[PDB]
Amino acid sequence: NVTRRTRTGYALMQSRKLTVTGNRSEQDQNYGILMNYITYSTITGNFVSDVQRGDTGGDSMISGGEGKALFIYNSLFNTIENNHFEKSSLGIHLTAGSEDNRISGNAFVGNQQQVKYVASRTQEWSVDGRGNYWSDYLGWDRNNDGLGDIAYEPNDNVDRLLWLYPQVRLLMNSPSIEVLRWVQRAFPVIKSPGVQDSHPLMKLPTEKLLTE
Amino acid sequence: NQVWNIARKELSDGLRNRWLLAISLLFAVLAVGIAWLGAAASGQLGFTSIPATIASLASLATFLMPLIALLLAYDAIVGEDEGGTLMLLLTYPLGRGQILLGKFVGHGLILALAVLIGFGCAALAIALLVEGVELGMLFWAFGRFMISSTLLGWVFLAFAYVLSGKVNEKSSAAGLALGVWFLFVLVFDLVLLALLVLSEGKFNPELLPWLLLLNPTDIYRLINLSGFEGSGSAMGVLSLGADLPVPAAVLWLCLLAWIGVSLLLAYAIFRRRLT
Amino acid sequence: NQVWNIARKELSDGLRNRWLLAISLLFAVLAVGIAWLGAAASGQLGFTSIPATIASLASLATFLMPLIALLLAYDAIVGEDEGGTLMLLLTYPLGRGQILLGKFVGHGLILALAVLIGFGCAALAIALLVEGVELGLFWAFGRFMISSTLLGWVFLAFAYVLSGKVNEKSSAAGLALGVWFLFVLVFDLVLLALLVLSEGKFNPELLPWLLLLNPTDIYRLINLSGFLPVPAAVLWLCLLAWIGVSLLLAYAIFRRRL
Repeated sequence: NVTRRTRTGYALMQSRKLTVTGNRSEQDQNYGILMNYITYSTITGNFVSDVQRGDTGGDSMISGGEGKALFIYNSLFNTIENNHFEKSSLGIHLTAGSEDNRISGNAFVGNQQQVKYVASRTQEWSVDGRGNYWSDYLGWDRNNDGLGDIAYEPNDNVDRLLWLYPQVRLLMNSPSIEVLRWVQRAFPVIKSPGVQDSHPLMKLPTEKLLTE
Repeated sequence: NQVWNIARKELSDGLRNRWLLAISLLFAVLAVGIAWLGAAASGQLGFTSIPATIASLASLATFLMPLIALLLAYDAIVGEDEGGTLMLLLTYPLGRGQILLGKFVGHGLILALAVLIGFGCAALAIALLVEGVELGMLFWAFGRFMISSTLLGWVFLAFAYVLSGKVNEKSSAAGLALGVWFLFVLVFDLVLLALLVLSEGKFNPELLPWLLLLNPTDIYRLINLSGFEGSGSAMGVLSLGADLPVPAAVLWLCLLAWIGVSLLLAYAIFRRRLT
Repeated sequence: NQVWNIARKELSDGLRNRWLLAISLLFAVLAVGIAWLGAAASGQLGFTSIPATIASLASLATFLMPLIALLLAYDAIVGEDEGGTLMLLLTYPLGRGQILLGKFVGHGLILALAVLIGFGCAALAIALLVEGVELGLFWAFGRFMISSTLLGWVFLAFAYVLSGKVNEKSSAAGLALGVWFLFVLVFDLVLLALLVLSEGKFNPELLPWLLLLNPTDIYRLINLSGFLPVPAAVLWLCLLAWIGVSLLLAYAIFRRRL
């Protein structure tokens, strides 16, 4: 499917055992993939780009209206994998309870904030040693194919810096900043937004479905 | 003994040289930057959680302080010989080892007073301007950090004296000092870790935790991270030996033992120096 | 000109001294360490892939090569003045400028020869020891040679700048760490904090240019192009301009040494 210039690309509401493989959402608005209580599903292949916010006229929706590539909600059991979420105002918004969901092989590029996990439980989005491309991921692929050594613990602030100022990655690859980060991933600073991909990805998957 | 006279002239050199200002100013910039300007790697600009600062600052110190000590002390012996004032000094009723210990105590007091001054601007900088820190934990943590940093400064001073006694010219002394600096930080860690990972899959599991004593840079890191500090989860390298080299005074004794053997080595080399 | 005489003088000084066996072997031990023992974190093994051993090699190069430069040219000027030999040399028909230029050329050839011998030994080790993964290394390691050599030269020129003002060799080292400290720690940390202070208002169009103001950032950009607003040619020209202005300032300060 192809949804362009909408106000919600895909509203997958209150359902079961569906397949949303191979779809494609273009410059939508306020939402890319809204999933409520969507269980036992095989979400794959989707592509969400530039989900603009609610900005028309002289107004600002303070602390609201932020676009979302994937609004995943209450959906305990899915098989989300091989999806490309790009140029959004947020991705993989995860509220309610979504434990036992299998997330892997996705691609999150150029997001203002890649994840907004809120639950007080720990959930690893890496099934069988496969994480997500995680553009914000800062460095470290020393083994040739070891997908990654640092687990992608999301920080909202660094995501904002790495999008507005894209050169900051260079600034944060200096050995001094590197050892500072080595000490900030050992003695926790900023309480752990729980999500943590033990095996993030350095290669960019979903290259087949970029432009088709 | 007459040792205090030589230490006094070294301290006087410290004031007449921008060294005492330079070491303390830059070291205090280090300390203050890690607390306010530091932690910005995660985007949280300013906070002074005592466990973090005394660990990141600890690693930046385990790099900076050995280099500073080596730069101070590499030319203590060779520099005098090239200057032409060494032959005059030996004519005085001073033992070769006596002047060596005098120079050691002088440079050590230079760096100790320097770190005390530099963190003294830092220690007030946190306490007065931070919001609600338990001053006691801050005090004992920075106390262990001050004493560990000055002890590492002393051990690298002693290394500088041994290499200077071995060497013949100032530039070659600086080269050997740089080699000794690079070796401990970047190579004694890397080669040792590589050692476990491949030389030792099951070759000899039991030996690797203890060998980290040989390197003072590792001992220093373990002392300053492990501590009484809460949430004491150690990442790679330290975690082997973070759990148990059986210490709480053993590491301190080992660091002092390194300084001791190095001072004896310097006395031995400097005794046979001439011709 | 005739600065070549001074250049060979410090070339002989480097060979007679133990730098060449401690600067080239310095790179030799680490480069083989980063190339075979540098993935030891999870699986000790070798030559994972050229751009992998290049990234860590450049990261440690930023930390250490500037420091080598500052430890090679702090005593360069002030040291002769303490030895009392500088004035006799200034009697000769050379002048203030040619002395500094000759010492700079000699020390730069020292660093360049060290880089060539050591990283070349590492490259031939990569070729022989490891499988024929790739050999057209040349672009990566050759660009590493050029970039590391130019970084060494620019920090060498900074060392000449600081030395020509200090009057006691011991104090020269104190202002040598400062220059090393500012570019390694102060610049990145302060820049990052300033970006954090200005939430969204820093005007990101002028951040890449502020990165130019640090030779370490320029050197790390250079060895990060394996496959940016700032052209590669401009990314070289800016480091060259750093060298030029540093040498100009060193000559300016040296003229009024006494």
